[PDB]
Amino acid sequence: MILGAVFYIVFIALFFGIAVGIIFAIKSIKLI
Amino acid sequence: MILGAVFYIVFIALFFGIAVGIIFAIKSIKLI
Amino acid sequence: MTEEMLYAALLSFGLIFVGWGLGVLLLKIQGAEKE
Amino acid sequence: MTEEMLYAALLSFGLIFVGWGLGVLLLKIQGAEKE
Amino acid sequence: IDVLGWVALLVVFTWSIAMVVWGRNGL
Amino acid sequence: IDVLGWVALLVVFTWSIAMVVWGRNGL
Amino acid sequence: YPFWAQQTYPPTPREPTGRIVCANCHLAAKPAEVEVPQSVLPDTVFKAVVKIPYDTKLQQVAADGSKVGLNVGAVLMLPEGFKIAPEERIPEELKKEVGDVYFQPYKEGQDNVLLVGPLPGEQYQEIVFPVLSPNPTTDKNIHFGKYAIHLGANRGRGQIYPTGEKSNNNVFTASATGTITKIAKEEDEYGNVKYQVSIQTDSGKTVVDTIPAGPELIVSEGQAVKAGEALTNNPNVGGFGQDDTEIVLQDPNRVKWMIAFICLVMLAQLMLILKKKQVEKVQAAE
Amino acid sequence: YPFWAQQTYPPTPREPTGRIVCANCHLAAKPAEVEVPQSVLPDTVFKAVVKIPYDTKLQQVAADGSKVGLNVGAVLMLPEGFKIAPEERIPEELKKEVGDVYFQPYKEGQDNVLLVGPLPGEQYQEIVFPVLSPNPTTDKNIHFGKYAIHLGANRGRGQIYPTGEKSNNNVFTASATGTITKIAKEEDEYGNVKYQVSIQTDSGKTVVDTIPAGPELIVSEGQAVKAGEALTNNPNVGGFGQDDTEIVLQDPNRVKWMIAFICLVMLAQLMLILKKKQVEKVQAAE
Amino acid sequence: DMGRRQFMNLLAFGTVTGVALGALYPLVKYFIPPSGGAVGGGTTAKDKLGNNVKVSKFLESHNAGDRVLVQGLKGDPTYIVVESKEAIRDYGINAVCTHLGCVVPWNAAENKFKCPCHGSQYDETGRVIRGPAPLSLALCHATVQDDNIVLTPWTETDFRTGEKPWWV
Amino acid sequence: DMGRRQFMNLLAFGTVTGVALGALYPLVKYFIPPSGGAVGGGTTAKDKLGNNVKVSKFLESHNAGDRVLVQGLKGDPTYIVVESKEAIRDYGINAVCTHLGCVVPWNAAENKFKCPCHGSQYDETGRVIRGPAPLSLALCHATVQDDNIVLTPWTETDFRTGEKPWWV
Amino acid sequence: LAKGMGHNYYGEPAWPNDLLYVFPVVIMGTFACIVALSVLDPAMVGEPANPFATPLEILPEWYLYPVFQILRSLPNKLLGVLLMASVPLGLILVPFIENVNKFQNPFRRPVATTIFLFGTLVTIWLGIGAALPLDKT
Amino acid sequence: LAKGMGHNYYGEPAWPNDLLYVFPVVIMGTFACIVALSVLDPAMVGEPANPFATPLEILPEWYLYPVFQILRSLPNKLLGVLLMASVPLGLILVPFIENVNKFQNPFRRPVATTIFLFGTLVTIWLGIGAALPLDKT
Amino acid sequence: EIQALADDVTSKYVPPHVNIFYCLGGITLTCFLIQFATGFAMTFYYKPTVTEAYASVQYIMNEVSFGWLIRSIHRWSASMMVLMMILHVFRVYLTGGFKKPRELTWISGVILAVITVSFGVTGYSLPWDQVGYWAVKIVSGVPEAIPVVGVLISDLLRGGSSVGQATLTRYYSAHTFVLPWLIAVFMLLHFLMIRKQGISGP
Amino acid sequence: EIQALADDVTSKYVPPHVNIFYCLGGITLTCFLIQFATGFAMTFYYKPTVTEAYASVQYIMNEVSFGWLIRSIHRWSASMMVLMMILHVFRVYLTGGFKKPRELTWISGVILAVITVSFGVTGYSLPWDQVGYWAVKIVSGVPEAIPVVGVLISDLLRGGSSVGQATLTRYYSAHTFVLPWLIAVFMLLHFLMIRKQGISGP
Amino acid sequence: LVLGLVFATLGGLFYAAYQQYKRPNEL
Amino acid sequence: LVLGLVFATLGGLFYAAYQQYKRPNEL
Ligand code: CLA
Ligand code: HEC
Ligand code: HEM
Ligand code: HEM
Ligand SMILES: CC1=C(Br)C(=O)C(C(C)C)=C(Br)C1=O
Ligand code: FES
Ligand code: FES
Repeated sequence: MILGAVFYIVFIALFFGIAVGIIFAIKSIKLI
Repeated sequence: MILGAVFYIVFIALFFGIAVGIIFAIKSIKLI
Repeated sequence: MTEEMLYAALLSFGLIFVGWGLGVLLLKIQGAEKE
Repeated sequence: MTEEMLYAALLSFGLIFVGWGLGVLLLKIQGAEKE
Repeated sequence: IDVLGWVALLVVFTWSIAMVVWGRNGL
Repeated sequence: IDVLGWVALLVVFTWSIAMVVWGRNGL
Repeated sequence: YPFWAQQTYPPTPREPTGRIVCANCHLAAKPAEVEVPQSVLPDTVFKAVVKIPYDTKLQQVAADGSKVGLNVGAVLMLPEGFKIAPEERIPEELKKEVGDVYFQPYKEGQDNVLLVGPLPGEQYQEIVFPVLSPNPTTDKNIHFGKYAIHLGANRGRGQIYPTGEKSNNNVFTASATGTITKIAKEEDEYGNVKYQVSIQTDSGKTVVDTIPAGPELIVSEGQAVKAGEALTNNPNVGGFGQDDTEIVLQDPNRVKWMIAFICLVMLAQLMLILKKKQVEKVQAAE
Repeated sequence: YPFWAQQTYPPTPREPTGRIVCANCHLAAKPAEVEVPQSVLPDTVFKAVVKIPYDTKLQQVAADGSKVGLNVGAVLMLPEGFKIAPEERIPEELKKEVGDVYFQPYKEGQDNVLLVGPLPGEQYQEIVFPVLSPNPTTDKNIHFGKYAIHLGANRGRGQIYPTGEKSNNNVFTASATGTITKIAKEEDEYGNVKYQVSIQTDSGKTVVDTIPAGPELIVSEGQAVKAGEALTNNPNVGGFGQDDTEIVLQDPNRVKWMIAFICLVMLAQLMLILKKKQVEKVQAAE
Repeated sequence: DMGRRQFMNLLAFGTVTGVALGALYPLVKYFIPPSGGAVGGGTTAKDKLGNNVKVSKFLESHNAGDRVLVQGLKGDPTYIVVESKEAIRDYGINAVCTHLGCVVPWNAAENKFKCPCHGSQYDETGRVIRGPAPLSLALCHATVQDDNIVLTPWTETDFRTGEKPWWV
Repeated sequence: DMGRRQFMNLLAFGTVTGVALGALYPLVKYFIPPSGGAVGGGTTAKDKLGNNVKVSKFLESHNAGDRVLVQGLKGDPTYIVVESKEAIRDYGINAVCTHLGCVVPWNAAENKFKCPCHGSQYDETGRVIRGPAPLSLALCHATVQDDNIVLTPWTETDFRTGEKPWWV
Repeated sequence: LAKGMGHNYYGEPAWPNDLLYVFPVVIMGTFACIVALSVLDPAMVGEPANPFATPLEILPEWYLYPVFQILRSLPNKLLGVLLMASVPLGLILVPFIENVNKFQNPFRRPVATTIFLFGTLVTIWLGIGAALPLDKT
Repeated sequence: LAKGMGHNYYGEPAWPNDLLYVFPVVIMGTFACIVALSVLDPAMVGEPANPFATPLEILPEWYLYPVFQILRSLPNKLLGVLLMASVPLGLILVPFIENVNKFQNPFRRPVATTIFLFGTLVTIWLGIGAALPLDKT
Repeated sequence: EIQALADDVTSKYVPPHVNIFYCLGGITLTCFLIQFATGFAMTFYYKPTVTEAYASVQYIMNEVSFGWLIRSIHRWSASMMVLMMILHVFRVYLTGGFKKPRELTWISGVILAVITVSFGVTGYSLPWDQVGYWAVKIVSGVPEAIPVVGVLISDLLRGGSSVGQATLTRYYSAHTFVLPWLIAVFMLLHFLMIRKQGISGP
Repeated sequence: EIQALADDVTSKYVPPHVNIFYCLGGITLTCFLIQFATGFAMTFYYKPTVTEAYASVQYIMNEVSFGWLIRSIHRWSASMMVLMMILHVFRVYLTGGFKKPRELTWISGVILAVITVSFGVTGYSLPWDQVGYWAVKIVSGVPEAIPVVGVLISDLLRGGSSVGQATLTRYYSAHTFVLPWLIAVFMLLHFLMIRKQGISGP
Repeated sequence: LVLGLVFATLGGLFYAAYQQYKRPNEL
Repeated sequence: LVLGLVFATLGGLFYAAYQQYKRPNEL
């Protein structure tokens, strides 16, 4: 059952690794 | 055991179908 | 243990011409090689 | 059934930076960039 | 023994449909 | 609990071979 | 009681499904925990807590009803081989001084299978279990890997008896479709004090029943029709939950190797970056 | 004799390996055939020859030796279900008039298992077997496909007896490492006439033996040392070979379909040539 | 001479993609599971030991209102009760919880076949009283074939107020 | 700055192609079979029934010069004789025909272990006398472990004129 | 890099190769764990007692919870079925539906995002540890 | 017909495609038999109802005779082995050896043919087992 | 050394750009070859049958050269690839990968996911754990619904109805024979097609 | 409807020639897909275990909508492909293929033959026959008469010490899992390479 | 009935081969 | 001994990741 958190977290690292925490390197590399 | 002859013959059909019975269509299509 | 299959041998082997012929024979009908 | 894995969650998730940093840190040593 | 009393048969019998078919379109 | 009393360890210990190695060829 | 189980189904308390006999009688409905370390070592004495909820604020009836003291019991399946730590060891009292009660096996022999005679009450709600780990090298009959651990913890009076008839901690219903015209509550001299009743069901045969002391009450007459069903009150507070788990024993020379293996990767995936771009000043030369 | 087999190992004569008891006694060394049709039909009486070699030119000894007549016997495993054709059928005598002898089962019941009491001699060397084929639809206990057929054919006198002692058609050895100084051949009044012997082995205990009438002879004294081994002569001509086989029963509505399927190919692989080149005067148009 | 109307070859392959179906219905039929007879395969309560289970497995080995189930017809985990009237009872429910699949066990106590997995509830004939299970179960017919305790199907009337054959 | 001497990376991959061997010796070791107990395993003449075969299987069930073989050590089809001297004989040959593999059977008659498949010929200790078999076989040591008839290897001296350990 | 041939629209700049001797850095590094894990936490024993029993432990893997949940979750109907089979199929139809995205930050958009950062908030909400009358403890 | 553009060495002259709608003519035609043959001569189970002792025969695979023959054929030695393993390996070394003919095949140089129309006359001579007549047909 | 040559010269082409992690695709795959191995590695001792299964797995764990190890990995690697995979989807949906150049390599991908998930369901019940048993004695009923397209179909999973000797063999042959081929195929399609990039810009 | 896609077009890229024998190659292959099927088709019903197996095959012939058929074919098709194959060699040697650029499509082919032959040896003993039994209880010893751990190898076949259940499972997994993959691979190599031609006449 | 057309079936079937005999095309 | 360096092994191992963090050229 451990595994759960061994990924309910590692993956969630992805969005703050993209979603509301990264990809913007294109919505900020260029705002105008 | 039948099979034996069902191929100890059909295959032997090959050489007289090539060996000492065919391929020569190139050693005769051209002798000189 | 020879006799039985022994005839099945040359048996098939013959049929190899059996058809091969016709295959050609069907040719002196629709445009192959002469004779 | 929460507690046990629950720490293993944020556990790993933290380590994601843990290394990520260094990865960069090894850079202020051999020629990286800030464009 | 007869056997050919068969090949000659069945066999040719399909042949007897083959040569026939061209006769339909070619002719 | 200590754990980091380990990561900080093992981890860096291999790091302490990494930065070292360039020192050999680059220097 | 724990014992009760082996006095009917003594081969083992754990039913083929996953539940323990406890409920085939004394039935309850409270939480329960049984946590112990991820990995434990061979030939080693280690921890094993068995938390048991409900705020101590609780105080149940009793045999005679008089709202009083509460008690906690249990049963547990340790993994095959696992036994109860040896006195001598039990590293210092730091251990000893937490769980000091009687832990008896179930069927004669099964040391991994343990019951707990001693029912501390609002005292031992942790019921710690000093447990030693077997050595699978002194005994090739013992193997490693994860192993199941199951538990069924009780409390509160029984609702069913081993005799074969209703307990106290529970509701006492009836039988009568008709408005019960009266009661019959009273008491008794000495060890007893009953609280009978008198339904009505004037609709033909006027039947009634016998509820005992223990459960409180509610309403009275002018109604109480319905169809002659449930009683006045339910005292039961019985607490029986259940948590399963598993612990791992580890061949150290088996953890070493896996580790000794990391360091290779640790180094490999390094030299693998060492070369590459970390040595590409080559095309980055023209 | 055939019977002899079931008088010791009656559950079945075919050993787990593939040989028949016949040799665990009367041991020989001649050829043997047992051929029958590829496929036979259900509920059908059909052939089954059991040729048995050796030019009739042969003539063995006998019980008393007097070089005379020869005899042929056997046993046979027909496939489970297969029985001996019904009198009524046995299509005309064209069949009947070849094999007219007694075919009895082995263990009581097994009709597919047949012995042949009747030992014709230089007469029935074909020993034909009129055999009916079962119907696996009247009996779902009967299935199709190929099925084994095994046979162990004998002849010539036994070399071993069911009593438990040497026969005639064979050799009579001895025991003596030393030159046998004499003999002992003679005869008997009436039903008997023995041919004893007297080895020597002066090298310690002068031992000797008893060879009987029957076998001819060879050399005499001045030698015959060796180590006291074999006898003077061996008459045996016993003939026991063995051939296994298999026959197929065929669901006609199972041959039809496979055939009905040909004609599809027969046509398909045709139209498939019909089009193609046989209609390519298209590119052969520009 | 000319082409254009290239319709015909729908037989060219219309037949080809025919030689296929022919050599396939046979195969596809193949992977398909059969059945020899009807309701009686391992019908003798065969409790896994290839055994033609006899009636004396349920009597002294059991007692008064003793509840242990056997192998059911087709395979089902079917129930076999015992009579406090010496011999035994002539049927057994398709324990197969009508709700999901959890073979619901009898209650050593109140007798309501509470399912374990979701606490369903039954009676002395299956019928559900408390969700999540929606329906009864299917009984059978005990007997003495060769001494076995053979079991069978249903579609008739019973002692008091039974039900109606909800399958077919 | 400059490259040229790109020797070093022999560790770069010299280690990588190291992480491999590490995670493999384990695996390759894996496909390599298991062991047995020098006490029991399948050594108790276990005749396929997982049975620790006892000595009374060969005595009355047998007789005088009775020849039936059991399961041999490791697996081999090893022979177990009976004594006309009441008890039994202390060994058994590796029936495994030294020529090919055909478990050569004893001759109910002349006693020469004629192989069936190619009529080889042996004696009372294996040794070949007539081709195609080139060599003897390997006997053992009968016993009474827990009553079993345990069997074992070889490398010593015997009663008359034996031979020499042709394996190792 | 860029100038005049691939006048299509598929980027080929300037990094090439030399990652395949880091992929191995990946790979390896992406192996270790299943060992660390396997050996740190081994596998499980089995059970083997009853055919018709019933383990208080049921379920599948964290990956068949939602699909599982659903199966049960809703009272009968092939709806249980369908709806679940609507996780694969229904999805295969996305590139068809949510099909546009251009230059700028073709990395986001929301009318798709939200439903995602949601059709995945429910999804977890289906990785549900049993008993549950759907939530709150 | 032979081409002009491309004008190489070992290329492709003519006929193209339309044989793949005859390959199926092959294929199918090359199926049917395995069918019919089965029927007329199906396969079977056998006396091994729970098998165990040295059979009278053991008709090793119906082709691996030669390799088999050999195995037995010669009195021991890994020679049996080797020599047989010399049927695969020894062969793989042919294209290396009989590659003398820079052009016209080893049919021109019979020196290959003969040994073939022979290293195959022996081969059959090894498809040889049972107990029938040598001076009798 | 060269010979009958081919492209035995130029192939070192193809240029990318500095994009972190996002290996999920290849990564997912990785764990596969770990399962193909570990997995296979077991086809050698797994005795799949009514019972010679559990009693047989006990043989891999306790008593055989690193069994536990192979197994465990397989177990993790499995439930692990399935994770790495899911993220691979995120990486996608959140990039606009299928986009327009090719959305089939996506769709095929889809299938790739059913197969993958399917690998578990099967193998996942092979050790007949009471958990592994029943939870596929329940997913075997899923199809008893739908116009015979499901009813007289569910059998194609377990055999005829119940569960026992067949339900297993069907699964096994699947987990080890069927699926292990499709996934292969579709991975190839997935890759083969993949000759059309994931994005572009300035 | 026709959609660009991932390109597509006249994948076929070069004419043939002028010859007839050549055919068996594909033919040999054919019979394979007959074995892959028939074969596989059985992974659903075969029981590679000591106890059963034979008692299990009786089940395929016995009933199973057409068992006998699938099986029989497989049997023939098998021993048939191996014939078609051998001739394929003749067609070759009889001509060439083993020269300069295909300096391998021949060799690989070789391997293709070992695998093929190997398929039998394994499957060929699966039935639990007496013939099928022993004749692989004899070919399992072939590798014992060897120096070094050449001996400590034959085991990698039989699994047990002599012929322990193992011998089967090793084989099976092989016949159904191992080989069925290599042959695949090499066939591919065999084909992939084959991007060539022949015929030396007028 | 078909005691003889048992295989007479198979021999009068090499036909397929026979089709592949009408093989030719110049193009 | 390694009651704690049990996993301390795995955390001080995401290192691989850490390598894939270093990846800078200039073309
Ligand atoms: C708007 C954007 C958006 C995005 C980007 C995503 C993205 C994603 N969703 Mg999601 N979702 C969304 C909206 C979105 N969702 C909405 C609005 C809903 C509400 C209904 C959902 C509901 C949803 C569910 C319920 C699930 C996901 C899952 C997933 C992801 C895992 C992919 C997978 O493998 O499925 C997994 C798919 C399956 C296991 C289905 C298999 C079903 C089997 C039983 C039958 C298949 C039948 C087949 C087609 C029959 C053919 C037979 C043949 C012979 C013909 C994933 C990346 C899945 C997940 O994370 O699972 C752990 C999941 O279960 N989503
Ligand atoms: C971690 C450093 C990465 C990164 C950034 C990528 N991968 Fe992989 N990958 C693998 C396979 C089999 C394929 C299919 C290839 C194809 O279809 O062409 C891929 C593909 C990619 C691509 C697309 C490449 C293309 O040329 O079109 C990209 C951009 C990519 N990967 C990036 C397999 C693996 C692994 C198993 C050995 C590992 C590890 C990785 N990939 C890791 C990474
Ligand atoms: C499980 C093995 C089991 C446990 C544990 C258990 C415990 C237990 C306790 C701790 C009490 C006393 C509670 C109090 O505060 O008075 C208690 C009481 C009763 N039990 Fe019990 N019990 C277990 C199992 C069983 C079983 C299987 C039965 C039925 C046959 C049963 C019955 C009872 C009864 C009756 C009582 C009440 C005694 C009283 O207080 O007068 N228990 N149990
Ligand atoms: C197999 C089942 C078996 C057959 C068949 C068989 C046949 C047979 C014949 C036909 C004869 C007579 C030969 C003659 O020309 O006189 C014959 C004779 C003897 N047999 Fe026999 N026999 C079979 C099996 C056995 C077995 C198993 C034994 C041993 C126990 C045995 C023995 C003998 C003996 C002795 C004789 C000779 C009788 C005599 O002519 O005086 N047979 N057998
Ligand atoms: C020891 C043990 C472990 Br660990 C285990 O995980 C299980 C099941 C949950 C599969 C069971 Br059952 C079991 O007995
Ligand atoms: S399966 Fe019975 S209540 Fe759910
Ligand atoms: S193996 Fe015994 S004679 Fe050949």
